[PDB]
Amino acid sequence: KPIRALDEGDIALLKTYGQSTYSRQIKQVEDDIQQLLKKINELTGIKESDTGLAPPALWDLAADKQTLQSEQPLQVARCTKIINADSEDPKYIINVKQFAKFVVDLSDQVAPTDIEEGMRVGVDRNKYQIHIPLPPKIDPTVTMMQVEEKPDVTYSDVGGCKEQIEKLREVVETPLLHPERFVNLGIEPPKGVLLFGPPGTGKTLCARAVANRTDACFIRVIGSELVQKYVGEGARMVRELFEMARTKKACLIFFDEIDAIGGDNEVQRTMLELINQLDGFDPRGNIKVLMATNRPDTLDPALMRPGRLDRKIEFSLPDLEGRTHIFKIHARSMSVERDIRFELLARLCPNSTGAEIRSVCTEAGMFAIRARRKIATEKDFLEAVNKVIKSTPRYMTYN
Amino acid sequence: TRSEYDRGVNTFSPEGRLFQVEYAIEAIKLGSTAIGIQTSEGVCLAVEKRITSPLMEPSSIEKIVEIDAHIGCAMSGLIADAKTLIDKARVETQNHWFTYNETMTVESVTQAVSNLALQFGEEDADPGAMSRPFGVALLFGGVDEKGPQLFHMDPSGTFVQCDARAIGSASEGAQSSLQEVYHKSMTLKEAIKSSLIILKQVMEEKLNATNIELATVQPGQNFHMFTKEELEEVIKDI
Amino acid sequence: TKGPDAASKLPLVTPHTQCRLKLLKLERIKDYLLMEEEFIRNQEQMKPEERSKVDDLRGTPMSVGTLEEIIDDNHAIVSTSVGSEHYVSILSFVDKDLLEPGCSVLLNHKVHAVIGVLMDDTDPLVTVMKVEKAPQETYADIGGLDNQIQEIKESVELPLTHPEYYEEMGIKPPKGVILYGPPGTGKTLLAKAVANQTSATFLRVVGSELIQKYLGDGPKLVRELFRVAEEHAPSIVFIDEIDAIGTKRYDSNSGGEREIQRTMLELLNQLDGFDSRGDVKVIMATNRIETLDPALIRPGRIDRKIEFPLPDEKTKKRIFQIHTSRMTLADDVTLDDLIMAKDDLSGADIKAICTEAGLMALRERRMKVTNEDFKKSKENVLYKGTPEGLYL
Amino acid sequence: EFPMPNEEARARIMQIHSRKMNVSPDVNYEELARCTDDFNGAQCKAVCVEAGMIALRRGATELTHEDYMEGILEVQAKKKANLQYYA
Amino acid sequence: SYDRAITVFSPDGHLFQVEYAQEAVKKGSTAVGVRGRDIVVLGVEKKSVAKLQDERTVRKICALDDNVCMAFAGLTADARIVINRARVECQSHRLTVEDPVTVEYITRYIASLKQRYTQSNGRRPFGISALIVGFDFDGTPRLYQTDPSGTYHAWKANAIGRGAKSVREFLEKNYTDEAIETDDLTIKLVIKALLEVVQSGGKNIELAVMRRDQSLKILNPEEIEKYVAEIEKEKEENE
Amino acid sequence: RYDSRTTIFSPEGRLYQVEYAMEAIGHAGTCLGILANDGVLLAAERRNIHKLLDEVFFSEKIYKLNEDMACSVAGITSDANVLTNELRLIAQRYLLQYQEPIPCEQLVTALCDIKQAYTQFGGKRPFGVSLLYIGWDKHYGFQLYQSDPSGNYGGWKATCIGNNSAAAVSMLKQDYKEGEMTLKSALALAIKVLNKTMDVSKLSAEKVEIATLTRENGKTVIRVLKQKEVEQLIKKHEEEEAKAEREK
Ligand SMILES: Nc1ncnc2c1ncn2[C@@H]1O[C@H](COP(=O)(O)OP(=O)(O)OP(=O)(O)O)[C@@H](O)[C@H]1O
Ligand SMILES: Nc1ncnc2c1ncn2[C@@H]1O[C@H](COP(=O)(O)OP(=O)(O)O)[C@@H](O)[C@H]1O
Ligand SMILES: [Mg+2]
Repeated sequence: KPIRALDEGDIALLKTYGQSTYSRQIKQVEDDIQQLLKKINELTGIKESDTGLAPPALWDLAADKQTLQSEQPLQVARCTKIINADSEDPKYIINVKQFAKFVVDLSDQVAPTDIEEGMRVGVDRNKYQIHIPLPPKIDPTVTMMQVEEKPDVTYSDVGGCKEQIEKLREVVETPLLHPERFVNLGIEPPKGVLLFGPPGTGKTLCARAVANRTDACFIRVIGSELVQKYVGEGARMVRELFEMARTKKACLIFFDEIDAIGGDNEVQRTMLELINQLDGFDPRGNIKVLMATNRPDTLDPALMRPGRLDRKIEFSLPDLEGRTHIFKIHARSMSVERDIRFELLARLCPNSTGAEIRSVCTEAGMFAIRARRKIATEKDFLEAVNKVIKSTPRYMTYN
Repeated sequence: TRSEYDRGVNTFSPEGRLFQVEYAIEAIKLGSTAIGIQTSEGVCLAVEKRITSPLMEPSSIEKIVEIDAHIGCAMSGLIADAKTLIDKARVETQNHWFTYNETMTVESVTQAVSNLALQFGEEDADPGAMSRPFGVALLFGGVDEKGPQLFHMDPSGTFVQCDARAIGSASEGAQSSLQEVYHKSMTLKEAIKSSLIILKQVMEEKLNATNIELATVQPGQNFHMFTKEELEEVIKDI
Repeated sequence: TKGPDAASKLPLVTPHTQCRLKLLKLERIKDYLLMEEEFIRNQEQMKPEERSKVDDLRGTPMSVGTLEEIIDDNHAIVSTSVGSEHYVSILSFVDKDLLEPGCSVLLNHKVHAVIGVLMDDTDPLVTVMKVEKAPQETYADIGGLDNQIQEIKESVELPLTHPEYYEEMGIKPPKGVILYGPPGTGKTLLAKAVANQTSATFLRVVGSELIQKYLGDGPKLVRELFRVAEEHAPSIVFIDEIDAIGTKRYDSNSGGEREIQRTMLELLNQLDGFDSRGDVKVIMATNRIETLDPALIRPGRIDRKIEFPLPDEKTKKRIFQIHTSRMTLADDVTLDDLIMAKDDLSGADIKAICTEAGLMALRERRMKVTNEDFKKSKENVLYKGTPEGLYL
Repeated sequence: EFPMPNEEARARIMQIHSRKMNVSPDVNYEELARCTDDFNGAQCKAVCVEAGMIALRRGATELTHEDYMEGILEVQAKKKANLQYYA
Repeated sequence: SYDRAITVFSPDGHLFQVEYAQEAVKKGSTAVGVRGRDIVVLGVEKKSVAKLQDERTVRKICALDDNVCMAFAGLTADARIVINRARVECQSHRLTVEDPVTVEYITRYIASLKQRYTQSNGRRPFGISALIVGFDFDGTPRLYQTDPSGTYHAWKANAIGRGAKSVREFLEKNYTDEAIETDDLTIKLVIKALLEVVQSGGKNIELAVMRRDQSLKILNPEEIEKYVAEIEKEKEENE
Repeated sequence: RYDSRTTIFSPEGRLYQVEYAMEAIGHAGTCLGILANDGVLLAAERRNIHKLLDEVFFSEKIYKLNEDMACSVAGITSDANVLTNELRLIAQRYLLQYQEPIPCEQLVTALCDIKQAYTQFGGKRPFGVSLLYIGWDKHYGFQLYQSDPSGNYGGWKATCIGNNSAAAVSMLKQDYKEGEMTLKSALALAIKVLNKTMDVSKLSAEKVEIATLTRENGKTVIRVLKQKEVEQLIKKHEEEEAKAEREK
């Protein structure tokens, strides 16, 4: 049966034949609706942006004219090798962002002492001479460097990592709390430890707990930050943060997600600067560094060499007692019943990380919300662990 | 790289561990909890049914089976592997009753069953036998000339006298509870109450008639599996 | 911050049966549109020093740059769109409190001193990435997926509407949700339905759209998108086809792969940037969930994972009812033989079956689809297992 | 060729890695050396480090050789398996 | 890895080959068996023969002995082999003990055979699941389900093959004590369970019924239409 | 992957080696058989006759198994010979034990059990051979069964296996009038199928192998169509086709 193309007569008949009497009117009205909407959107338009003009009470217009005429604009550049200035070769390599690199002299305003390698130099636009160093002035409350003084989490909050928390206690407390014992045992206090374990194990939380116990401020540094836009002057970032830590009292330096940094030119500058701030800075200081990443090998081989990071604490997935302790800790902040079998939930989620446990508790809360109940039940936790964990076979051949 | 030592039971790890036997051990954690307690008045066995469907006939699920009138069994692991183990246990008990015309002790029962086990790595399997470790843990209880006796059998073939042992998906928690709730002169009735308490505390579902099979062996009576009404009587107290 | 600029959302006409009531409702909407246009035009018609001097001081033209640092109240570090950045001054009339690293400062063409700030800079890409006309699809147009719709409403709607339960229970609202499943299951349709019913700003993103040729343009585009989402709060960001950039992280060698990794690390960082209590949620869809990075789907980043299984028999018949709800079917069409046939029919496959059946009906010079037309259509649209005989 | 430290080479390594700790003459490096069979170099450094660590663990009890003994026991094998099915 | 080895435990203690063989049943065809007070029924979904296949030799329900029947799902050839072995063992057991084989014994034999076929390399597991039905010589209704793993279980009314989960839920929601009061009620139950998945009715359905020791006759294609007509009559009666 | 020895199971449950044994039959010569009211026939294609084959033979594809049994082969030649020898062995063993010609169902089940045993266990490659058994019995008169490398089988009235078997069986089922075909109509249908399924405008009698089984006067006679007979049949079909096309 060959298909027959719809003839013009068939097209005409099929269009009209059986149709609503109102169909023509409906189609016309709908098209007019679209045209009218387009017309409204055309005739509203031109929304005023109203740029950031302050009230006229603050305009010293003459002064702005004078600063426009006088004050020169300086491009921002990254400095490089000093090329042995020593008043005989006052020249430096400066990389003016994407524009280019140049070799430039100083300005009468600046001095050689405050200009070195690596900081932000404000070069002019004609001769490109460095006219003012601009330290990044980072002190970053707009981003990472947690700078939390006394983290809310405590020794009770961390659960399961008892061996881990004990090893951490030793290393970052026994020198910190009892320096005399290490002094009279004839050994330099532990220079640092690399807290390695599968992600989500809670190593960060355990570190913050000991920080709260030590009453020493906890500094957490991310790596992706200085992999992304804020690259380059990261050496000056760590310089200033270590400096303020020296100004600060007993401290606790903690590098998480440092795998990104360890795994490299400006990055290499960052770790040789921290070499200068760890080996060059006396190992007797109270700015103990707490290294922590899942990768135990991606760290640069020159980092864990003796006279530097000295031991390694191996965090592992929490056990049954650990899992039930984490469950109780996370459920304390939830509206649940008092007879929840948290040992049962810990059993039902073997080889489950702490993050998985908090997600299970969150899903239990959502399940309780689903039935519009103000209190989560054990059935909700069972369904939550059925959903999160496991992302007939185990019921018909095993028994 | 543990994978090269993973494959096969005849391979030694650098740490000397039998990884396939360890996996058979861990395969017990996929079986329903079984609890057995040793008392001077006898031994009680309590298990978790884990009923898949209310339509299923409960009598088919055999967590507790009778090897002999004087001995009881509790199981946790693969149903098939157990079935073979239980058949061998019964056959060996009847072999002892034939040759020596005496009731063979539960220690010798678990010895023979372990003899059938731990035979995965052996050349006597040419006519046909297990080339892999048995993946079922055995809880043997009964009364013999040494009074009541309870023995737990390890999939590797290891057996130990246990005053109170719990096997299954919840061996750790139930064992931890039995660690502090067990007492030497504990009576059989309070022992059964304690066992049901632990099972209720550790069960995923609520305690009823169809979630537990209960067995008991005392020097006077023979092997007794608690019927429905006896289960209701023992479960109303808890 | 200014509230959510949602879509237009013209009122829905309920009958849709080409009857008088549809005419009444459509004519009412047209009437209101006419009285709106009359008012806007007539009010356009009816009724008609320092600012000019400050415009003179600004000069002509004025370049647009992004503020990055502020050293003092009269100096800052702006960056032109090219990529170069300068140590420039801030003139007095520039309202200072609006200056915040990441804004869009207005720079003088010569000596690029800051002469103003632009509240709305949104580049054409992020501007078109914002939904203006809500899609006509609705939850009524979705057959089945009751659990999926329920989860998405719990995730991106319940915190938006009355959220007191979330902090009553003490659990955080689910920051971000990802949809996965075989192609054509309803992942994009369920996002259209969300956009139709939303009360927040909806930002549709292709995923592959974020990648840009010029260096630093990708992360800048992602940053601008999420900055708009936050500034447009509450808002919903729908990054469809996340696997376009969500693939497994691997060490990069070429510059382009480095830029791709930079764009995704920026997206991940900015997903971490806002708090879950914030009213900006992300929605991502993909077919190859297994090929995603096991860090974008971390429980601390995207807790929820809504599965979209191939529709079952009752969902299949629901979808068939939905897509045949506008057909003039006969009384003979059973529609049960088709949902019987154990196949991998999806929502897209069912819709195509309906369209093909309509085309068969047209092929017979009839406008009433019959069972035979559906029968031939199912075979026609189904393309491409176990040999017959092995498995009885 | 770098051979495995034999016995006195083991003693020498132990000695060298222990001169910066206030270790008393009460210790006996030769006994530790004859208890360092199969040990190779850096293992002895780990022995010294762990001996100091438990010397702290005993309560900062400086002047001890029993710490060197326990350190010789643990080293890399400090984790104790507690593995079942082994008689 | 740990999947391509029948006698290798996975790190999580799974014999993945056995589970794959078990899952191979789900690719078969639905077969539901229900036992009643005096009847046991075997409902299977019959594949529609296109134009030439002889339905006489596409046997899905087969009788091991005069007192036992079974329906399989998952692999025709393995099914045929296990059927032949099961009838050989039934005859051998009647030779050894002279009394007819109880359903439990033949089910145990089938399970043990499949088990011994899944305990060594070079022996692929029997990728079928069997629904053993029949009456013991004392006259009791027993139904058994055998798994490719080599285990067996007692079910009052179970379903195997594809869509077996849906039929399982149907039976859970519809198996009542009064639903098996009469043979016709059990037939209605099993037909409804089948139509839950095979909605066409009429054809694509094969039933075998066993009353008390009559040498079961499979419902021939003259009253299956009559029984489905009665089912439809009741279906319009209550609605 | 899971494409190792046949005693393996894919996670989805497929027996990939068995599947490859299935799909391998598509490389074999096309053979078909049709059930008529008062006779059965086997039509097979001689895919390999180059120039210098002796044709010292009774039939290559068709193999007679018993005074009531005949079958056509499609697969590897070695497995073909082994399976045919086993077929003769089991048929004669049944004849010796029971003093009665073996039923088609029983013999087919025996061979299929052997084939399943060759894929059930042992680490042995399954027989990559598909068969088409033709025979008669008092139990069901004339029967046609199509075997399978997996060890399955089915009772058919019209079936084609080999290359282009799908199209051949599709058109055959489109053009089969069950219960109303004699031997002549079945022969014409088989010739038309071989014409439409083989890669020749005018197929020759040499490339065609036809054997007919017919029960008459108490005994069943299995005869292969002689060269003159098959030539007459194909010429009758080509003049029928010429009449059909000139009428159109
Ligand atoms: N549950 C459903 N009910 C009704 N229609 C549906 C359903 N699921 C899918 N469809 C139909 O399928 C069409 C395509 O679906 P959609 O765009 O949501 O696919 P998708 O899963 O996002 O696919 P992809 O990931 O391959 O791009 C929709 O236009 C809709 O008509
Ligand atoms: N031992 C523990 N006790 C309590 N909470 C834990 C523990 N381990 C992990 N968590 C939970 O994990 C979450 C954060 O994990 P995090 O410390 O970032 O993992 P990582 O080990 O990668 O640093 C917190 O919400 C915390 O409550
Ligand atoms: Mg899509």
